[PDB]
Amino acid sequence: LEQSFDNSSLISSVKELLLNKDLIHPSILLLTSHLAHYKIVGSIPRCIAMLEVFQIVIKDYQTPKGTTLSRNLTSYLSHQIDLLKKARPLSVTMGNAIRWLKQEISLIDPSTPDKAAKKDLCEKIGQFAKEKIELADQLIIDNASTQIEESTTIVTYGSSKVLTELLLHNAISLKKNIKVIVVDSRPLFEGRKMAETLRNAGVNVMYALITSLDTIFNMDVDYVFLGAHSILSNGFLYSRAGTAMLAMSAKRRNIPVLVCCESLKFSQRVQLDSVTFNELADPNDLVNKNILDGWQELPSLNIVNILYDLTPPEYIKKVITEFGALPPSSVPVILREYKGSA
Amino acid sequence: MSEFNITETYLRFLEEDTEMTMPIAAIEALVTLLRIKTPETAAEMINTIKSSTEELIKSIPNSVSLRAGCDIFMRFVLRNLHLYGDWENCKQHLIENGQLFVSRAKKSRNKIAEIGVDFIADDDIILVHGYSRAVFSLLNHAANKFIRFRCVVTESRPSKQGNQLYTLLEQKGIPVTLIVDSAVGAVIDKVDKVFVGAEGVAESGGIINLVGTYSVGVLAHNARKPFYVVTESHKFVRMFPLSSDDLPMAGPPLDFTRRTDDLEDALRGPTIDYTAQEYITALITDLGVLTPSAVSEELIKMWYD
Repeated sequence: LEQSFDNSSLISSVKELLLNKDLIHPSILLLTSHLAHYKIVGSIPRCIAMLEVFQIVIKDYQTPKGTTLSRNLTSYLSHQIDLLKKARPLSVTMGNAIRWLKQEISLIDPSTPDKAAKKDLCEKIGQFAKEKIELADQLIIDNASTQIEESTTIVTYGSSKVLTELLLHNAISLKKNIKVIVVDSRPLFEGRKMAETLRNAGVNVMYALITSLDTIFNMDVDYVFLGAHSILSNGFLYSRAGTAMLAMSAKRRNIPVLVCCESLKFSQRVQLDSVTFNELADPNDLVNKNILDGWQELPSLNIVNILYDLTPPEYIKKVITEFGALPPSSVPVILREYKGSA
Repeated sequence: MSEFNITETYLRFLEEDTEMTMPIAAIEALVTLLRIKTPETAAEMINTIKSSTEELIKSIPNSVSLRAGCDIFMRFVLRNLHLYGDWENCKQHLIENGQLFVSRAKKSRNKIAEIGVDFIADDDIILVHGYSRAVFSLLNHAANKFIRFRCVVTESRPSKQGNQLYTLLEQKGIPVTLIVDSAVGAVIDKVDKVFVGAEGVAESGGIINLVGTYSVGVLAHNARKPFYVVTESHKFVRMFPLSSDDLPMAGPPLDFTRRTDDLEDALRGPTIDYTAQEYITALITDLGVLTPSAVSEELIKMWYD
């Protein structure tokens, strides 16, 4: 109660909406129970999953009697959004996809016989997942592969989103020597998902933990890469928690820090303090007769966890996006010149 | 009958060996002063040695190692003047103590190595600055220990000393390069440990040796690489500056005069800088490894009264 941060209402832990007011798609109930119960995702996996379940929910139209397709679908899809809003708070890859999707719903005209609706929404959202995600990531690979010399190391963090393919490309498709160090954190052990895939493909993975973060950097080490959840308007990064400690340790021990991001993921909003806009994530996960049971019913005890916190832009040497490399203080110029306009 | 002042005793044996340095040469000259000139009275002995120390400082002022030797000699004759032998034995007792420095301080340099070899660990790229021969006395025993390392030697403009190390431990058989002195900031991100050698230690821990050890120190701090300094125990001096500017050479470090026709223009700024106690992190003497607040206490206790 001294800082009162545990009563931050940016997430609501209410569950079990039983209301049959709308036709909630059973696939989207599978998607929400797949997100919120056992988190299998990063950010662009959530974006591709949300996008290819909205694919199915527009393919299964079921239009009402007197309402045109241009006058129902945004409210229907917003009530589809509300279940994910209950499940897990949204990324910017959520938001900059759904507002684009609503803008593309808006420019349809009341003459579609609900047969070309597929041909201008399914194909167009496939062009979105092609353009603003996948070939953009292909440009990320082809832009960041020239900035890695042979026989070096890489320290990623957590589950990567795009640069798993970068490490696989520079490991196998370009055959230059590389020694990836993957480090992750309690409780979402999502660096192991990178470690299984990278070592299954046959690259020198050396897993670690973030508590032992000192002894990684005392080896021969350079080129810390970082997956991003969003990049703010100032230059502050925003990603899975525990990123910023190895960011400040990496800048402290004068070895460079990079962020592989794409122009879909830049955000309009602004913050500079870490615990301001943030997600509380289910404090029963930090236990696994257990070690302790019942932080409740014991007065004066609490268990907190944080998913998201900010590296200051002094630490990131280079944000790379599909247009090119850039200093992190110069992200509003791609907020204004390229995001949305491309 | 010599007079021990300038070159009738002192500068002769500097040509005997180019391994002995300036302060222990000063110690040897000052002990051989009263080893012979001892006119059976405690009064004029101290007047003679104080006059000799001040004229020897008057000979070469800009070589502050000389001041360190000529003042620890005064500490030697003060503590050996203590124990109060009524001067009856001390005419023999002090002179039979006497040559214990040239039997002691001459063999201090391998005693440096016997405690400083266990700093340079396996595969450490090392940065040294200037011909500080105690650093090479450590590095010689390090390479004789058969431990694996690499060395990088800076320039020593304008005092030429950086060219000597590359013709010193190359022939010992160590992989070594010679960086230029301005290129420190582009390489000190890669250098594991950096050694220097002092020509003096102030009352807080300071490096009063050469042109730019403050520059390599502040590069070491903003690379967060450990900044060690190898010295020995005849290098303590009372001179405790407060700026980055010491006693002058002949004028200020910022000249603005006019070159007349073709006179020399390189040595126009300073030549002996100063390092604060923050930038050094451990110094090596005969007294063990020594944190700079410990060298401050060690130079604060034997100089008060």
